Amino acid sequence: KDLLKFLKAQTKTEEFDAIKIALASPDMIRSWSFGEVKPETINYRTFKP
Amino acid sequence: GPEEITADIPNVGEAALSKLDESGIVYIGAEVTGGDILVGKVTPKGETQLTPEEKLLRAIFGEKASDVKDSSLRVPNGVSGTVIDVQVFTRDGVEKDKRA
Amino acid sequence: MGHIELASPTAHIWFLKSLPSRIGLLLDMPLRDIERVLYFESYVVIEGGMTNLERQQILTEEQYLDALEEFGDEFDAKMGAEAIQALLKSMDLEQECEQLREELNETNSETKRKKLTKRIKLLEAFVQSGNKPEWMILTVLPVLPPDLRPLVPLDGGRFATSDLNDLYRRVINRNNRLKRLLDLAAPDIIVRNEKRMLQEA
Amino acid sequence: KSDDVNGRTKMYKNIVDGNHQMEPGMPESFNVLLKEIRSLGINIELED
Amino acid sequence: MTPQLQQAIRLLQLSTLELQQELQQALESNPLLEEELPVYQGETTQTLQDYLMWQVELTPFTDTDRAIATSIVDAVDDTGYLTIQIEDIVDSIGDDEIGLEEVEAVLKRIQRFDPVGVAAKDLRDCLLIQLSQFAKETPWLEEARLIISDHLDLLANHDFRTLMRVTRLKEEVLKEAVNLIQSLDPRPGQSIQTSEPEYVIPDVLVRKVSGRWTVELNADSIPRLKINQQYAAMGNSARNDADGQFIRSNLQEARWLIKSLESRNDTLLRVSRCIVEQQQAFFEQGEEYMKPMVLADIAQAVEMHESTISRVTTQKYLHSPRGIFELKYFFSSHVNTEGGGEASSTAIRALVKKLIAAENPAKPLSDSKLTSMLSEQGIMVARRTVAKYRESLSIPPSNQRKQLV
DNA sequence: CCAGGGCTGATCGTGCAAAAGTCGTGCCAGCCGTCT
DNA sequence: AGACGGCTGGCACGACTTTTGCACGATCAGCCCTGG
Repeated sequence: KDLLKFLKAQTKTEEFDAIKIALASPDMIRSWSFGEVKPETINYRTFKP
Repeated sequence: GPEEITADIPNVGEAALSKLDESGIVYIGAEVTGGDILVGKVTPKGETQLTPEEKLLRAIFGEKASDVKDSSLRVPNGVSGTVIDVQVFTRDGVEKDKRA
Repeated sequence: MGHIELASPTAHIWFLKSLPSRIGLLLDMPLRDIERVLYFESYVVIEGGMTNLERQQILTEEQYLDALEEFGDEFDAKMGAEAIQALLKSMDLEQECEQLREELNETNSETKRKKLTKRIKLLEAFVQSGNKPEWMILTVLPVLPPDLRPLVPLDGGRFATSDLNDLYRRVINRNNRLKRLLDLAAPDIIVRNEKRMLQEA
Repeated sequence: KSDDVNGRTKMYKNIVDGNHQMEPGMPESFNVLLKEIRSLGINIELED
Repeated sequence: MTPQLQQAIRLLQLSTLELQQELQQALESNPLLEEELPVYQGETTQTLQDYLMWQVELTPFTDTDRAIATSIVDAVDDTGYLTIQIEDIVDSIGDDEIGLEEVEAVLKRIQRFDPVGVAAKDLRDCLLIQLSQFAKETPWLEEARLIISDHLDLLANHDFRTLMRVTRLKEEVLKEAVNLIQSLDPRPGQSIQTSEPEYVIPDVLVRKVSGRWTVELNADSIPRLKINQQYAAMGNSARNDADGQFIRSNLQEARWLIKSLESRNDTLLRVSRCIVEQQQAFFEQGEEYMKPMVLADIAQAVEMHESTISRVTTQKYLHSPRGIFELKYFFSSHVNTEGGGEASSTAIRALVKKLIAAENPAKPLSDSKLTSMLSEQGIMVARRTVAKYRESLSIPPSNQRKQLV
């Protein structure tokens, strides 16, 4: 890539302009998530989840 | 591996090690101002391969070769004082009593 | 973030447990009956067309037991968290709003003036908000990012992750056991107790 | 001063360079609160 | 000796972590119950990556130079060296335009940052960068520069005589100039955090009250699997009889698993007593005073077989005030001693350790001399055994260990 | 109606011979200090 | 400066020990059927 706009893409601060609140639909919950969760957190041998 | 005190930590000249003894602690009566080395402790790191590139610096500069870190006491920020007495404990079955 | 299926349409705790009975205002059901249905000790009816029974009447275990042979299999009843879901999904907003408005306009009295207009206002505010009533329950449960919940190293290799991840692993193992038991066609009492424990967790 | 990791860094850079300019950015605690509220059955988003 | 026994056997041969893994893993299949805010404090350590990033901001570069630099510092490692290559960064930036000297220009300024000589290029440009730094009033800067430039291969042999006639130097004066290079103290990236966390393998415990230490297992480690009394009673009143068969099966397997587990615990404790009964010597005195033990001797002690104990003692740990040790560590071979007795290998190993540590460091002792010394003490061992025990203790050389007298 | 015989679910025993790893130690090759 | 002898390390003979899968099938008391 250009490696110029990529380094500036982390500054995702443009404006606020509004605020509201609604109920969480079962279809919008999967859009926020990137995967489905085993009860284990991290092992002790190699210290990796 | 285990960690032992030998008072031979790299990355520091003989200026800070002048107050240390042959075991790692400083002599009683010596003044300490700010961050000074009081107990010389090292932490061994994992072994390495042949790596002639690193073996160059390993054989040139002695026995360092990234084997020990600089995990000394490193007292907090500036404090001026003196040492009055020390204390050292060791579990049974260890013959590391160099100055105990 | 993440998401958990929970293998069951569990309900939310902020609703039906605050000062106003939000689940009770839509279903016109007292708080005692609603709390008794969620713990598998009520076994409320869902819908009956030919059976001589009301739509949202209260039932009991022995009543369902000795009435199942009377009306046959026509009486549909659920004792789990899906009962409220079904009772709330099998309900039209405007169809009930029209009846409420007609009752408030035709029948004008002292007791009819109060405890009836509030329901109409709530229904109107819920319809105009665009939200769905069945969404009050959480079929899928999302989780907060793990960076906000560190491992909490107390002394040495202390990675217990207490006060924030114990509930998470408990709910995860409960859901896993519930799914495992449902995959093997476990008896009804055992799976009902497991679903009740998962709801409590 | 507390939040806005990029904001305080830009403030430090401007004080070192002598520009003396600030930006409002966004407080990190507000994002933490949004992430903690979105974990339940509450939907909140930033519209524009 | 069918399936049930079969599985019960694999239950004790494995470590306790995989045991708890299988236990807990199989505790979800059948109903058998096992039974000051969020952040502790939270602190964001700096580190020699964030510290190299800090400087970038303060310094004045353009928008393009800034990117290059970001990329360069990503390549820096814990040791302190740009990891990849020079042209590699140019090839990874994907833009054919940007010259190879472009990166050099930036990279020529990033390596005079905090620890100077950070992000060196192949453990040698470090010296060049580190040397150019301090003033030219140092005594033999010329000489040392000349050494480092093209004459490191020769310095590698730890040889000094050859450097005179090669590069036209004086008589041994350079040597003092070669000491300047020794004080350079390379790798300024390793000023890193010595935050290596602490490790453990706690399993059984031994504590010395009123003499004759008593062996007892860990209170928390050991897993206790109980049965549910709630689901027990529920089998007699079942309706379809399918339910009843289900519950019967769950019940019988649970009892089986329970007994198996307990059997493991009891066996472990028994094997944890025998050793202590046999090896009180070691816990008191040391490795120098261990008696030899074999599997056959432990099986003969208390109504046991070799095969059975062989599995119990694999990946098992014991904590005593002496230290933390595997049970497999206690068992070792023996050699013939004076008076018909048998001497443990661990005793000879500790003897060799303490003998090499207390030998004259000026002139080292040969394995033949150590063999003769051991024979004089009344041990009666060969030279090969001594060689093997010396080689085993991360000491390949015997005579090559010679320092300045 | 009671005791004798067959049916059947309930309950258990942590051993035993075979294939592979290990060291006690001798055999033999490579390497260096010294006198020839 | 090279042969001689000590030093050192790799390799192998062989006795001992580690370890590993392994034949499944046997047995006792409660329940049911039956003759005196």
